Amino acid sequence: MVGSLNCIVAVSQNMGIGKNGDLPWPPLRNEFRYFQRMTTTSSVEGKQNLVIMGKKTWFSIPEKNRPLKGRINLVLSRELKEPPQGAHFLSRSLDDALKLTEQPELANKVDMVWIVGGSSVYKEAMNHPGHLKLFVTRIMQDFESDTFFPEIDLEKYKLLPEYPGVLSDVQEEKGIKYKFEVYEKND
Ligand SMILES: NC(=O)c1ccc[n+]([C@@H]2O[C@H](COP(=O)([O-])OP(=O)(O)OC[C@H]3O[C@@H](n4cnc5c(N)ncnc54)[C@H](OP(=O)(O)O)[C@@H]3O)[C@@H](O)[C@H]2O)c1
Ligand SMILES: CCc1nc(N)nc(N)c1OCCCCOc1ccccc1CCc1nnn[nH]1
Ligand SMILES: [Cl-]
Ligand SMILES: [Cl-]
Ligand SMILES: [Cl-]
Repeated sequence: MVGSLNCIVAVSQNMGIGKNGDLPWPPLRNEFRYFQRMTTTSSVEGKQNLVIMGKKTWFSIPEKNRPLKGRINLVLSRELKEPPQGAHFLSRSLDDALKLTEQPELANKVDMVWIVGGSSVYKEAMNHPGHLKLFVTRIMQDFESDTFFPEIDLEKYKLLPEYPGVLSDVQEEKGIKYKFEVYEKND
């Protein structure tokens, strides 16, 4: 069937993830490469991963890069009547999106599911019962932000010391240090 359920996010020390429709920090090439590799790579031959994102996250991607290449793209919105141009799936909630992954059109095409933001998308996922992993890049600086990542409940999640294919040491680009973290729960 469909593979694992995952969130991926990059978060500043003040829990910020975005600012004026953009990232709060200047672009970090390798953080982007990690995001792309993690969400694109599929363990199952012939299948692609599904990325689920909110409407504002969709429109924050430059038009030339939509939809996200090599992945099935799904947008969450209650106001849009049809998937925006370049997208082919649109759901009213994360719960609806996950139910959509068991219909034939998605079931045998989708491996892993990756929630890629923004704030209210993460929130619905981290309430969702069941097996969930959070791939969290800790950007070790404050940045002025206007949208935030919900705090992790450490009574539900375990922080894994290492995760396969993920370096656990401090990264640094453009004067900005950060670390890749992986949390897991199984409600
Ligand atoms: N650092 C990171 O990892 C990261 C990741 C993603 C985005 N960002 C940045 O954060 C900002 C975009 O994120 P955002 O939080 O402001 O907006 P967003 O979550 O991407 O989009 C918000 C809209 O999407 C719909 N939506 C969101 N969650 C939903 C849910 N659970 N169920 C149904 N619909 C849902 C709603 O659309 P309707 O009003 O039409 O119903 C909502 O108004 C940008 O600045 C972006 O650059 C950062
Ligand atoms: C890399 C940031 C990030 N990192 C982690 N770990 N998780 C996330 N969910 C995450 O956000 C992804 C946001 C949706 C994909 O955004 C794309 C895709 C292609 C081109 C430009 C953008 C706009 C953001 C941007 N990235 N670099 N410059 N601009
Ligand atoms: Cl990408
Ligand atoms: Cl692949
Ligand atoms: Cl946290």
